[PDB]
Amino acid sequence: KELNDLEKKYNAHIGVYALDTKSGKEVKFNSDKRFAYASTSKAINSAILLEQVPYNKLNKKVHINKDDIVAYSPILEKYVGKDITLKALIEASMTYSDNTANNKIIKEIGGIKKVKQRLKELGDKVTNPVRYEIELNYYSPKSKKDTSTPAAFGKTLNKLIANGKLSKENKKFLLDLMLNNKSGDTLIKDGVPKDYKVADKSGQAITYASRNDVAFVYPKGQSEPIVLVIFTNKDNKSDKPNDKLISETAKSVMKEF
Repeated sequence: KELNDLEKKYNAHIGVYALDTKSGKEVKFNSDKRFAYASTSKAINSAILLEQVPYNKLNKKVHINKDDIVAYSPILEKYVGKDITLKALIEASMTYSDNTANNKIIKEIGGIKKVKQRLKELGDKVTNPVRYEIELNYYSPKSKKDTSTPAAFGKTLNKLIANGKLSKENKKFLLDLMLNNKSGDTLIKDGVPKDYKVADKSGQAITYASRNDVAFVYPKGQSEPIVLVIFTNKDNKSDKPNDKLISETAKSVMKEF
């Protein structure tokens, strides 16, 4: 199905970047247009931390206090005045989209500044982390804060995870969380053939029906993943998104591989 047609149909804006890491083939569609990445950035903060902490050291503990807590922290809110391992922080951020877990992960890396530094080293000059959760969700089409483009984001994911510096164990670990997340079943996972394995992290900003999914898709009989970034938004601040957009975009895109 044409991507223009899905835009028309859903009255939405679609940004896609897909890369078959076996061949290098790319599918692009508004791949240089900026979009709020929302929670799909949990995948990137989680990988950046895993580049600096070996799997056997994930049992290291960090103290959580009252000041750490931000809205929507299903797991971390039970940890006030307690310590958690780095392993459980990543589990909480990835499976439950715990916002306190993500912020603490950022602090462990060293703060946004350091996250930004790492993106520049990978050659990503586009992804622009500015705020922590939850303010990073207050997207404004007139501001570059906390946005990236489908292209810049997907290249970064490729470089961090599909072909980066993680150990095999840290890679399995992060990918298992993405494979088992149920929050992304109506998204890319809903659109690909049943043959395909899907490791994703979804996201949703507060404004402009900003609705996203990023994934490592493994087609039947292929061990190298296809990296797939799908960002979408609408013209109005109070618009509600339709997950089917993403299911339908994934389905179309998969047709080229």
